[PDB]
Amino acid sequence: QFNPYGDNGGTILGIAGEDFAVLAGDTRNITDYSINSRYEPKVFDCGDNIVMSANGFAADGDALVKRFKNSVKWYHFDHNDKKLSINSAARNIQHLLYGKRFFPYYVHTIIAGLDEDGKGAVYSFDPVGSYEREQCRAGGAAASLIMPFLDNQVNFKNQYEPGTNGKVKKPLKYLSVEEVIKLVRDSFTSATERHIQVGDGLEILIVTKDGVRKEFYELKRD
Amino acid sequence: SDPSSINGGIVVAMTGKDCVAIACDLRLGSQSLGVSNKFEKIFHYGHVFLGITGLATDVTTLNEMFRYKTNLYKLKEERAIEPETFTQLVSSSLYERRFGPYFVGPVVAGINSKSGKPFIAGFDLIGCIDEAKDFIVSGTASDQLFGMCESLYEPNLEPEDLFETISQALLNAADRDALSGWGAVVYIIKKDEVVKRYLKMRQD
Amino acid sequence: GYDRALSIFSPDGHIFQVEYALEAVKRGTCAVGVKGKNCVVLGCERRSTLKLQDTRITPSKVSKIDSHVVLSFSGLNADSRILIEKARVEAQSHRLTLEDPVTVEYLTRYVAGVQQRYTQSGGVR
Amino acid sequence: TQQPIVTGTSVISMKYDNGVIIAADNLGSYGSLLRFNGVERLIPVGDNTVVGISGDISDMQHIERLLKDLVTENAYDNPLADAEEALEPSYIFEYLATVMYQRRSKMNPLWNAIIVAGVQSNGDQFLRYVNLLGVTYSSPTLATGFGAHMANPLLRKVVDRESDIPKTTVQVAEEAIVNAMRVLYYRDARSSRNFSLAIIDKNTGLTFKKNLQVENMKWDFAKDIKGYGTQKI
Amino acid sequence: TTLAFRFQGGIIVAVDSRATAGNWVASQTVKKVIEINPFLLGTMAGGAADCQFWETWLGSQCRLHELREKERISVAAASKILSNLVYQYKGAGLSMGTMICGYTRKEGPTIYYVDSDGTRLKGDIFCVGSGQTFAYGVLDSNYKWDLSVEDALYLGKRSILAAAHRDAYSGGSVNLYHVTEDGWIYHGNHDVGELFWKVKEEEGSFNNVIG
Amino acid sequence: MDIILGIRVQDSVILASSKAVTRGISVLKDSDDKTRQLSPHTLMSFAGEAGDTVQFAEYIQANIQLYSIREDYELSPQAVSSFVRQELAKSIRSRRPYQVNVLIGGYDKKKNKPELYQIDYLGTKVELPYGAHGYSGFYTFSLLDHHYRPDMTTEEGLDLLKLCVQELEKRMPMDFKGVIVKIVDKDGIRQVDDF
Amino acid sequence: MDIILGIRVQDSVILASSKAVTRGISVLKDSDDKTRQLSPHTLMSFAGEAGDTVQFAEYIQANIQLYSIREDYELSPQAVSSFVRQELAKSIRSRRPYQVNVLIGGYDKKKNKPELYQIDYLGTKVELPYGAHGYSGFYTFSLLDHHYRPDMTTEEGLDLLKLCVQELEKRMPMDFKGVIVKIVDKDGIRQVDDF
Amino acid sequence: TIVGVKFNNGVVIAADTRSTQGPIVADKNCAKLHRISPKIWCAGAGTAADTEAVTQLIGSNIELHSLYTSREPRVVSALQMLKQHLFKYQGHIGAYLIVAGVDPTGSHLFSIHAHGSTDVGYYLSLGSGSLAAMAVLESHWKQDLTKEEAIKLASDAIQAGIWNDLGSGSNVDVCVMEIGKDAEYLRNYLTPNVREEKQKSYKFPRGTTAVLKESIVNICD
Amino acid sequence: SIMAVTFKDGVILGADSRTTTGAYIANRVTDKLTRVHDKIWCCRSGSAADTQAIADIVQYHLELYTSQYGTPSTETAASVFKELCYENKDNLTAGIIVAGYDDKNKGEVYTIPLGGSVHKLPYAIAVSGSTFIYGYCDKNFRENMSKEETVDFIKHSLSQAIKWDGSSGGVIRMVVLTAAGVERLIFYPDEYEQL
Amino acid sequence: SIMAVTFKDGVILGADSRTTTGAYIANRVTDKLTRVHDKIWCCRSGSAADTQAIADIVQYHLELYTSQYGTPSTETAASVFKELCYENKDNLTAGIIVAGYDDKNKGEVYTIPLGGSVHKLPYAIAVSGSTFIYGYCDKNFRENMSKEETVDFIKHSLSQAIKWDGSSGGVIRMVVLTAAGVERLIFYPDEYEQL
Ligand SMILES: [Cl-]
Ligand SMILES: [Cl-]
Ligand SMILES: [Mg+2]
Repeated sequence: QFNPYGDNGGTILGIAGEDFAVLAGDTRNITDYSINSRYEPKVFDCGDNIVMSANGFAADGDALVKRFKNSVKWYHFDHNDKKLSINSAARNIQHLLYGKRFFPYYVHTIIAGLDEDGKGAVYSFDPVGSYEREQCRAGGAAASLIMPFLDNQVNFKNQYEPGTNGKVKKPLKYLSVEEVIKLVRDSFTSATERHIQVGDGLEILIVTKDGVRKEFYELKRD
Repeated sequence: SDPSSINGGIVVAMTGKDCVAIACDLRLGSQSLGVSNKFEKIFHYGHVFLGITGLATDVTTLNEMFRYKTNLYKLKEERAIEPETFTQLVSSSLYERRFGPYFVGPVVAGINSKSGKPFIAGFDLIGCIDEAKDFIVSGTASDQLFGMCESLYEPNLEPEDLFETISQALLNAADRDALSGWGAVVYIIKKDEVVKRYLKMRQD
Repeated sequence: GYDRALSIFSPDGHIFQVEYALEAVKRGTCAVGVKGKNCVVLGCERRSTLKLQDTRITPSKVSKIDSHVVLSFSGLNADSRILIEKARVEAQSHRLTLEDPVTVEYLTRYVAGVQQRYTQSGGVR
Repeated sequence: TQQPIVTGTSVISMKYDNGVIIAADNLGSYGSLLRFNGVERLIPVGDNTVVGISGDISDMQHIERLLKDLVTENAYDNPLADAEEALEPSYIFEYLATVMYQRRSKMNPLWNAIIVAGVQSNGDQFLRYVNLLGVTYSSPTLATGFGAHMANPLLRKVVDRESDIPKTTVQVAEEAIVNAMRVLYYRDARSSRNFSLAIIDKNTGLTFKKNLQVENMKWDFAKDIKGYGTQKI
Repeated sequence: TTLAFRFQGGIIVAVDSRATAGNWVASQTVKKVIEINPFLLGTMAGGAADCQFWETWLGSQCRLHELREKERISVAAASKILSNLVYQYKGAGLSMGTMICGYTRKEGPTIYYVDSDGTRLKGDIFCVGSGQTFAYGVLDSNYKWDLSVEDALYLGKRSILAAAHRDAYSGGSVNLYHVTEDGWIYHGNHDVGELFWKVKEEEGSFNNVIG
Repeated sequence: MDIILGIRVQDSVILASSKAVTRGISVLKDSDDKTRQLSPHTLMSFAGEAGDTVQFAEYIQANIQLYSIREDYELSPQAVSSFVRQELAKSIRSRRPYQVNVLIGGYDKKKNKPELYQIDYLGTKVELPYGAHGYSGFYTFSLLDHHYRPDMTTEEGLDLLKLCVQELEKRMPMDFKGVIVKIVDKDGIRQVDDF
Repeated sequence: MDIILGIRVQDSVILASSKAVTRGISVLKDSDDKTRQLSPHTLMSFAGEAGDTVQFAEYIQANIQLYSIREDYELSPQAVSSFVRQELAKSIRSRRPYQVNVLIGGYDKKKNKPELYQIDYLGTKVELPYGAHGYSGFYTFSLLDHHYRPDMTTEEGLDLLKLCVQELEKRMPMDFKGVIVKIVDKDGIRQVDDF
Repeated sequence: TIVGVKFNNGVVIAADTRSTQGPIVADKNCAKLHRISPKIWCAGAGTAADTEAVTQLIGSNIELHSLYTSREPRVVSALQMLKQHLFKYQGHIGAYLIVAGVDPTGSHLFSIHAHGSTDVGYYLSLGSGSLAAMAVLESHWKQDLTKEEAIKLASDAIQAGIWNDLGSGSNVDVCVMEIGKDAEYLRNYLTPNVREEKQKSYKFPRGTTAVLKESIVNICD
Repeated sequence: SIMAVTFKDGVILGADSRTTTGAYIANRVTDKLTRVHDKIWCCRSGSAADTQAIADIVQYHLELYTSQYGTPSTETAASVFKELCYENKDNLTAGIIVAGYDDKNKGEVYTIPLGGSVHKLPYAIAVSGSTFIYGYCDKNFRENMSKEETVDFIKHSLSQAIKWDGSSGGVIRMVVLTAAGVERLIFYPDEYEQL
Repeated sequence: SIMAVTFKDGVILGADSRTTTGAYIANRVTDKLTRVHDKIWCCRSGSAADTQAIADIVQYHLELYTSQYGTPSTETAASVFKELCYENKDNLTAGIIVAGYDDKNKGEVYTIPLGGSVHKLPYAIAVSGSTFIYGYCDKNFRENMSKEETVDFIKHSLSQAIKWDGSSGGVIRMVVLTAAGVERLIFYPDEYEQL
């Protein structure tokens, strides 16, 4: 019988700073034990300072990003070129996903940008459109490898203040863009070593009030 | 009905400078229900440490089995078994049950009493040996432990430092697994002293 | 289906079919409503040109919509039955979904909405 | 939902400095590896695009008609149909990509893997893949079925990354493709000796080669192989 | 694990914040209470998307009622909009366990349990989710109608903590709400990590864990 | 939704319905009324699939209440039962059938006679002196066959019901948390406050 | 065979076991003792597949009674529990495994300490201050987590058990027809006559 | 990805060093090259426990046979003993082996499938990377290869597997068995997949982890 | 695709060289013609593992037969093949053609298909998944053909099978069994394709 | 077994006469050569019902085509067959060979196999369960053969298929399509068997 779903592998990572946000993804596209491409981007500038990735089944991912980019276009036409706030974009994507509740888009979605106070925002979705704002989120194949590391190194979980008998927690603070990109690069090199579907290349999209900048870094090709 | 994830739990082992560390969670459950928060998964036969994850009946049975085998070894050989040799005995004993296996993920840690070389090894349920310089991971949060270890770990860590690294590797992995946690134990193993520390962690 | 716009505007800005409908009402037997301090009374005229009538079975001029709301009318008797039926159905539909009987204002607003719909729907007077 | 009956095997392709190469053998295969020969699986669309198709032959012939139908439609009320408003590889691919994905979403797929090889108006090399699931990807080397497993590894030794494309000549690229086709003939039970090769060059245009044969095969060593281990005779 | 109970001081609503995909802990920071309107709360159990989407939709339907009828909707009417909606979808595979909690002058404090099978139940006490049995154990044992507001809030918080501990698919933090005639009041997010040890030390309970 | 009983005596019909609502391993409620008043002299108890029961009961209630207003007349128990049967008989060949079983107890004011109707989810109607749905009848039918008389009083009928409930509380595996009892006579519908 | 509870207090171990035996739709018996005395200071409660439970319990009883005669010595609760675990751990890879769960409550006369062991049908042994088998733990573990103390008296332990049984009688779908309670202390094994 | 290549005066086998459980890399540097006898080596693919166990059992029995006969063991003995064992278990022992060696008869190269079928070849490849490896062998193999040519061709065929197959990766292990010489085993012959320097050091401040209890473990008598 | 043909001077065995897993050609230079005795050979079709295991056992049986009773008949070799194939038919998937040369009996051909039955024929051809063809151009085959004729007949027959069947392919191997001895022939694609 | 062969003067269509349900021959004198136009005929293989339903619709389409646009091409007839076979491939099991004679194009042969694809060939043969053979002795077929040659070529080809295949059998029917007109040939078993 025909199976309408597939797994194109890959893994994505969103981190929110004080006055910035990053959305990272590996550039490897796979089916089973074959490499389809070593450079196939799945992190996209959608306009209005919103970056988006739909990781999982690439066909469903491309379809959703295409539909959302179109949703941004028609929001401008229908509401006098008004800027689509990240919170509004998130709710719109919930409806796009829940629209196919009984034939889901098999993807994990993460959008990054700035909220209306200019502070870094990351939203993560399930396949059928349940969503939540988060400081930190990894998605896709190697999510299970990256996410606990980010709990430790971003949210300082299970870290206490030396000499306080584990009574005083290590204080939460915003990380610089330089410190965040280090954690992203290490997160992906670590995932590349232990996950066969992750490697080839890492593409990071950084969102500030100035706009959307790109950085590329080579990963192991085995 | 997957034996390896009924009871749940995790083991991790790491090498440092003239030392090894092995750590486990304390949870035993029946799927969703937490039953015991005092179920240690790390046993020692002389100076050789064995951690076992998987079906809890097989964890208990294999502990009793390797105690039996190492007791007879010591009586005949007139010396404690070494890690390298014990590794081969675990492998032999598991592959004997090739078509009716013990649903377990054993981990060997210890220092060779002659050479002083730190030694760790992992196995699958049918006794394939994974010998590794850096670290070994086992259990329901193995994916999580692989991520933590591969990013946190660096070579030639001192005992006091290695303790922090393995502790943070286990605690953060367990907190992202539903069937792991409910307390944790870390063994720091030097050539001629062994410290055992119970970690404070979230009880959910 | 029959699509023709029967209710349309005239140059002077009147809708004659709606205004001619008011003439049908003016021809109808007189109906009066008086509300007191703790009651409402509905009085209705019955033309006396009809003798040998069976008052037992003849449709009564005041209709119960629910146990707590009544509807009287002036105009085409046949037309009144269609509004009363729709109102009675909406009364039970409100109880079923809101778990409360209609307010008088709500039941009115519904009946008025039906009457309005028939002033800008194709193929209906 | 359907089952493929008569199918075409691997389509292989790669980019070189001045264009793209694409090749496919001329065989249709039945159920228990039964053979049939005399099937062209390379569809030239205009003089700047070639569409290589693998999978169900019946669905391939349907797609062949859609492309012929597309060229006719583009000409309608178009004075620049043979110039600025001529069909591009990017346009033809996106059409096919759209069809493949909406067919899978209706649970009635076209049981094919497609590679669109061409040169754009600005001279940029175009090479992209789409299949029955509507999954799409681009790479300096693209292959379907067995080709993905055996051809890609050989073609990636010539062009491993984007920076290798300018250093790769049409002579080198064609040799690599022709060699890869022989390896597929050795090792694929659904392959044939006869194949077609197409070159789309920005300078020299589209060159279409039919009735090509695998040559310089190594079989001589077979005479020295006796039994399956212990047999000496 | 979600609960809501009626008492002298109104309604207490307490939920956990954990989401799981199989044995993978997907989130520890989920908001399982939908605010809807200042006198109406919704709890979420089962499918995250099903609950989040349809209870957000319920908030829209409740707003339209108030624009049309120039009155705030009753808890009965709000609960029946949601229960009638899921009943239309019955057999399609919607997974929802839900409690509609609010005060109105005509009803008083009211709790309605609504699930995706189409069950709609009015009651004083409800616990919904994988950890409901653990919550019920603590709640039923110490529940009195004439509980103080401070004691009721603690019992709700304590009952979630109990379930968070024992249930693998409950945990993260406890989100506390108090519903009166004046409206609902948020009583904060309490991380189970810090709460557990505080409760153990102060209450002298949880003797089963290393001490 | 498990136990629904019905006994037709000389001058009344008695309906007894279990109070328990069980979802999974937990008893959610112990005070559930598994009945709707269709008209002042006609009561319907129900049991079956969750949601379907109440949805079906309320739908029937609305349709009978609508008839009552339209005709300013109470439909006879025979007429109500026939209407209810036809609705279930439609349901069984639907895309998704109502999985609901009902007892209809009514006092016919024209005949001055109590009437009890048993209808299953297939639309299988039968008029009985005593009835039950599901596993209830397994114990109660033998007991009623022995003790029942056509000329029994309401008090006699309530004592015979206590004997049925005692037998169920002894031999049934589930705790159904007791029964709500309702009497339907010439004066209408009242609930027995203590049982 | 459903509800078996165990609480280890300061100076004793209390086992509570449901009295109901249910076959099909009928409750056959309401006075069933789901326990065997293994030795004068060691009691084992059991629940699981019909037949297997009693067959396994009596088999263990016979083996411990045999050891007691042979050595003229009472085996420690730890020793008995280890023996029982090994028998179940053999069973699980048999042609037809024993589907039996057990609690072992014993007073160790050498250590002067009460001990409670929980063993499931797989041979998964654990020592606990309080334990349960099947669905009973879903309700009781939260209650015990709250109220239990290590320094509780036997009377305190019986009151904490009443609170567990009341919670089960409220929220459990089946009527388990109450519990038989047995205390294991330094003086041996006695049954609480009224509960 | 495992290969065997015959040359003028011997045979060479090569393998990758990656072990995978589902999509996870279990071991980044496991040894897939096995010594049956001093001059008979085995490359193994499939179930890792099965390839080691079957290689050691036959290796043990070959050693005892060598002592009994007072002769250097032959590859056809290792081949016959392996195929008869694997056939007996009807494929349930998932060992896919490339058996190569030099003995008094000469140099031999064989493949064994899990069901007990054997093949003879001048070049062979097994495992998930066999199609990638075979493409290189079919492209570059010629009659009368020198030792240097054979090692290059073998390691290149493994590299094809490492890069293009997700089931293969890490380093290249080679074993060269030449007639009249000691078999040379080149462990990590190539290491083209070295982890780059990490951006940051995740060494924690001491006392970072909360500790409930400490105790000294007695491991002595 | 395999066949064996009897002619004037003896018998010729012919086979293809292709081994496939699904559509992947595992071995393109396979030797499907196997020696069980000096002048008794077999063509193997079906499972490679099964046919190798059977051929190895038959070779053992004929080596032991030769030691005790001297050179065995082709009939005897066919019987040993049948015995193994018939008795183990449930676990085996092996189609075998046995051809041998005696100085008494000259060339003989026996076929053991999937059943485990034995058939003596002037010639035999099996194609695809061990499918034996009746006749296969019987007007092309005559009794007492010359070697050159018989080679041309097999070369043509197998080339047509390879043309239309993807499981067959590579080189055509032949083995000539006569009084003169054993001759091995090979025909490469470039020769046999242009027919 | 059915085939169509192009020759000097036009095209010949050949088929067997056997129709089978399991092993029972439902019809031993079946006419598998069907007229869709005066000089456009088809060979039917697969389901009898399906091929009849398709052939009847194609005949209707060509009759309507002829009314409006005059005599249709063989290519046009093949296209109409393909359309029905491709669009209804899920519900249909029909393998068809279309042969026709134009005065412009002379003899043409098109094959629509199970896929629903179209192929133009010099000749085509389908045997067994609608299985099309590549080549089938291509050295036996030449372009611009005589009628007598083409009849002998088909007679031999089909007789070999009937020899080896139980689904084929009975008489051999042929239809000759030339400028001269339509000729029907029949060959009985006694003639074609001795080949
Ligand atoms: Cl073979
Ligand atoms: Cl027919
Ligand atoms: Mg790789």
